[PDB]
Amino acid sequence: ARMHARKRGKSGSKRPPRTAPPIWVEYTVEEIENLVVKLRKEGYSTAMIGTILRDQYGIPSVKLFKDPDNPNRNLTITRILEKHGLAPEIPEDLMFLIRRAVNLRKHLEQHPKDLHSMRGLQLIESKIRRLVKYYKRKGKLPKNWRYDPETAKLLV
Amino acid sequence: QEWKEYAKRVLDEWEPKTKLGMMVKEGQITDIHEIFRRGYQIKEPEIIDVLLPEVNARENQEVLDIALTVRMTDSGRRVRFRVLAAVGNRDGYVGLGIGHGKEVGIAIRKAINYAKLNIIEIKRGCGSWECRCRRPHSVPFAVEGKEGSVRVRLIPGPRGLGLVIGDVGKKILRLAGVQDVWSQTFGETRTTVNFAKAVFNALYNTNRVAISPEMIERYGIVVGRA
Amino acid sequence: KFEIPVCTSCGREITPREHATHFICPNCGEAVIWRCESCRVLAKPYKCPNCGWEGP
Amino acid sequence: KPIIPMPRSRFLRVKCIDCGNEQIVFSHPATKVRCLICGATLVEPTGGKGIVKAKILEVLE
Amino acid sequence: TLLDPLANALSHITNSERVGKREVYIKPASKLIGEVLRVMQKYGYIGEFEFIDDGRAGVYRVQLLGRINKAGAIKPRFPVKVSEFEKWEKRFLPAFEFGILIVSTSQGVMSHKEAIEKGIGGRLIAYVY
Amino acid sequence: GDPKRQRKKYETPPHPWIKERLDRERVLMDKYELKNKKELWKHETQLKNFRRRARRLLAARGKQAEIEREQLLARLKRLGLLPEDAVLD
Amino acid sequence: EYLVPLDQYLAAGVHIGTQQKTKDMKKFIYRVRQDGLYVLDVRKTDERLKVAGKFLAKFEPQSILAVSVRLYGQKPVKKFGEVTGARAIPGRFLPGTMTNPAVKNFFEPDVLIVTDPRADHQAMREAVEIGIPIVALVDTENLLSYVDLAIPTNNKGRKALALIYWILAREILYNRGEIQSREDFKIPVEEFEMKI
RNA sequence: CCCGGGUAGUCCUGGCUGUAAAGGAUGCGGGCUAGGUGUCGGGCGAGCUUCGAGCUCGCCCGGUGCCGUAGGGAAGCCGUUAA
RNA sequence: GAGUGGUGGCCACUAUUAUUGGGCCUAAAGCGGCCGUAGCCGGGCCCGUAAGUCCCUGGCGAAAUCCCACGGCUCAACCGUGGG
Ligand SMILES: [Zn+2]
Ligand SMILES: [Zn+2]
Ligand SMILES: [Zn+2]
Ligand SMILES: [Zn+2]
Repeated sequence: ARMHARKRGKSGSKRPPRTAPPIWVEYTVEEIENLVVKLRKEGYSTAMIGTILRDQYGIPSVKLFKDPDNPNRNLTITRILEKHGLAPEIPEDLMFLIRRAVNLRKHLEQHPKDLHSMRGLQLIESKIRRLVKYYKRKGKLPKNWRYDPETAKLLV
Repeated sequence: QEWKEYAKRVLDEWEPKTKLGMMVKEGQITDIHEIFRRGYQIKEPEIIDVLLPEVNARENQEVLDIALTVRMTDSGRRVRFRVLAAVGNRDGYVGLGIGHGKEVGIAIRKAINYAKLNIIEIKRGCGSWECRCRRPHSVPFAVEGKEGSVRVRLIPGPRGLGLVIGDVGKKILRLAGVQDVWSQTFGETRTTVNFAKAVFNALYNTNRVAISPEMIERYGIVVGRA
Repeated sequence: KFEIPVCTSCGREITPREHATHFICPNCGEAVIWRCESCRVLAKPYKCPNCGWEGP
Repeated sequence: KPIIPMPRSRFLRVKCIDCGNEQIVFSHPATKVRCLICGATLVEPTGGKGIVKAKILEVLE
Repeated sequence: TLLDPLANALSHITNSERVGKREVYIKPASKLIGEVLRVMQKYGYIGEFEFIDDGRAGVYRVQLLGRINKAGAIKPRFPVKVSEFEKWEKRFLPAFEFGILIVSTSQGVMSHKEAIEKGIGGRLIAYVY
Repeated sequence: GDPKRQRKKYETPPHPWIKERLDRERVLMDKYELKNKKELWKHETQLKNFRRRARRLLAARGKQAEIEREQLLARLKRLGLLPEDAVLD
Repeated sequence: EYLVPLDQYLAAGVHIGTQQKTKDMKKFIYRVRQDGLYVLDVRKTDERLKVAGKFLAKFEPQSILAVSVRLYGQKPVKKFGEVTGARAIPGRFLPGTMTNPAVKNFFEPDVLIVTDPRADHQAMREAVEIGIPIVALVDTENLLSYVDLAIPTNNKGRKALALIYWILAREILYNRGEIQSREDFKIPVEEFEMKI
């Protein structure tokens, strides 16, 4: 079920079982890498880059292509971005959660009586703390990193 | 051969009314094992009299419970007798029944008739760790049976061990032919009707357990008569 | 030792006093199909070992 | 229910009306698909399957 | 959330057997489940089974022969020595050598009878009968 | 702890008044001319100890188990309760 | 489409079911019309009619029983019984007929036929208790529970019931051999139909 | 208890109190176990349409009711929204 | 039966302490509801270590007590010699 609402929505993606890219893919690995870097320069997130590639360029997914520089792993948008030195400084989902938490706090400062929005903010902050703990364990950010409502504005 | 001649007399001066009765009378059925597992209905005690004539013996007939029940009327109290009884041969075949009457004798008669109608067939053997023999002195394996609130689990026991169960279950198993067993009962055992029916269901459930061909040899499984 | 009927659909044994049934196959006429109480209630299809014809 | 879930959306090989370019596009787009040459709209996103405004040559698996 | 796929599989097998299903599907697939199914097939409690790839952990298709009375995982996975099998047999089985206690040992998973024959112990991971 | 206390070698019936047991024991006492019920209970306890030993040894594996099985059979044969060709069954 | 022409089947309206449906009848369902009504399969109906006729030919006629409480099904059952020699009980089925030996009309058939399970719930329960095979004329809304031989048909229409029973009687007679060929059947279909 | 008046309160701003038959008298996450029939949201296919974000039928997902099979329960009853 | 009764205490009875192995709609029992710290429980595959786990093998865990066979007090209780 959902993390907080405890509902059982099942909408999602159902990809076919595949191990190699489909033949009808027009572009090659290098061309799709260039397209990914071009979209990142345009200023899209990883998810939006993948969606654009799937919709406009007819690329079902970059994960189907084997990584030329590492036979032991498949390609990935984040891996391509870090190869070209454009990966996020901090995780994108955490960034989005922090951004909307800051916006919610700004709204609550003007509307102190919005207790339901306050509860939503509390849930958002719990999710942020969960992500911070996970990334601390995996070493994706400094061990002393802590989420501060005051300091989060600078990150935003 | 008193029971044999009793069966002959019944078969002579009995007029079948049902399909199974006609089968028995004409002779299409000769052994009691044929009337089970076929879906036939047993509604004539003469069938059981002919096929298991020994169930009419007093030693083979057991009256378990006698209770007085009361109905209230503007006049007063209307008393009735409920008799729970069990019959069967001490080899494979046992039956349990309930009867109601204005008199204890009528209740006993009706209960015996219904027990004969409800007679069933069981499986016996030995599946205990401390016996490992190949005789039909106990239940082949552990079984369970519940009626109402009473749950009874019967477990195999070593040869020569008495029936470690309540009096009602002990009498039922003795009539069924089982001689050695261990028991575990939960719920209100003082409810004689429910306790007896739970023991009966546990004995019946021996036929609901899937077994392999070698298990028959291993546990000395015997169906019905031995 | 007498043989004990076995259900045709599930393959389980048939207890002495269950609402089981048996009948000649309605397609060939030589095979005997047994249906146990549970299979009959659940309306589970049976397939004749001889014909291969399937039905309830 | 299904043992192996299978997508109910296909990839469409399509002809652009304005310029005639070949393209391969998704049948359930979350954006507004545009021709890479003339920048003309090809598919309209909606709650589900989009509305195709360009000729459909082929329906790939 | 999902905790023990093996327990899920065994519970599903028992549930579907009680209603007489001829075929079952086990999801997700794991090598422990595969080995347990192999042991069950060896002992004749199930029919043919196969592994299906679906881009995920995988699936198992299993045929039921209407022979299982009850199958279930054992938890916690109690460690057991060679000389400490009678108590577990009494706990989990109706009669001696009636069912099979699936045990994971240092030489793979196998029936408790096979473990006794080989003179080794392990952990009790399931039981079937 | 506590030191050793010499325990009784016979057991008392779980219920002092049961019709079946009372009749059976009365028949046995009248037939064999025993002075008191504790003699009969002592003999019953001897029997029960023998059966318990047999049951424990049946489901036992080991060299000591085999030695105990052989010793039990030999002791029973010497007492004369079993034929020379008897087995643990 | 061998026993009778598909045109005759459609005219009798044996392929018209009911607004409801059932997973048990999913296989027999042909399609659903745009008004929501489900249509059965004439080919499956024909095959099942042949199978039922062959199966019933093996039983001694006086041991076959037919039951129908529906007014539009009473007459076809009576005609089928009086033709094949099988016993027929149109209208109410007095409880205890099969289970109570003290009933005046006590009888223990070897095979039972029900025009409709839901209507003949009492007869089906008695048959289940007695332990004999059951053949049921099942519609789309019916349940195949406790049914040993199902005939997919419109068990409510007068014409459909009359045609089904006529075909069944002809099939039983042909299989039993009382008639050399199907063409030897002289009784008209119209008699099976109920008067209006 | 019925009738005529009536203060606190019921209302707004800032705080405290943390109590209810706050009861689905049923804690929460996961897998499995016949069906039928209404209604809400979304999606898909088909037929109408006054072309309406309109109407009718079927299917998938998620909610919300009723009846009900195996099974459960002392029973009342629960039964894929399990007890 | 040379014992047999009365009173207090412990165990079984008691699945009325429930790991084996109890219950929480209406009988005692689900926090009024949520988020979260420690703890407990944790998706699939590949490789490495042997901490846990299993097997084998040395040094131990006194004697008496406990079980078995034999021998000595008449058998026994009791002791002695071997095995556990
Ligand atoms: Zn034995
Ligand atoms: Zn069956
Ligand atoms: Zn056949
Ligand atoms: Zn273009």
